[PDB]
Amino acid sequence: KSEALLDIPMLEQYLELVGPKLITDGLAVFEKMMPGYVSVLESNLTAQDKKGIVEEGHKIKGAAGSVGLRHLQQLGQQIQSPDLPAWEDNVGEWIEEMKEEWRHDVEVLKAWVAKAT
Ligand SMILES: [Zn+2]
Repeated sequence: KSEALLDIPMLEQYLELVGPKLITDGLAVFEKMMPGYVSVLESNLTAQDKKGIVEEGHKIKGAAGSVGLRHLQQLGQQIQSPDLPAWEDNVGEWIEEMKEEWRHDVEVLKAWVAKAT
């Protein structure tokens, strides 16, 4: 769903204040960097490197939010929050979930910008 995976209001504002090119430009940079980010999370997880997990989750949180991918930003926030009581149990699922869905979320943003312009 659009309203659920994307930050629609922020996106519509950017279309007006900046235009779609810088969005599609960011998207393209996001898409090429994600593979290495997920890998790093995956590796920090298996090595039981908490600080490492939290560092990469923050990085992805920042990157996703800049392009309006609200849902991925929300996952990165959880991954970077070890004060959450269920962090220990759930961090593995959040990372896997991110792994399986990031490309899909990117395809939804792309369709939206294409329709929105
Ligand atoms: Zn998800």
